[PDB]
Amino acid sequence: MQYKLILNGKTLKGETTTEAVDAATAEKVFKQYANDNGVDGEWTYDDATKTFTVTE
Repeated sequence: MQYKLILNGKTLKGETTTEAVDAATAEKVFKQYANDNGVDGEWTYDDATKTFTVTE
């Protein structure tokens, strides 16, 4: 299944995509990406659009 990440970081902006078994998985994968990329903000998830967002 395909998920998408929306980035609204003060230092990092754009979008990212990853395939996961479910949201439970994609959520941890995107946060890692943001975490490995030093992003710290507010997180939200939409299951109807399969889109995650993070904003610092």
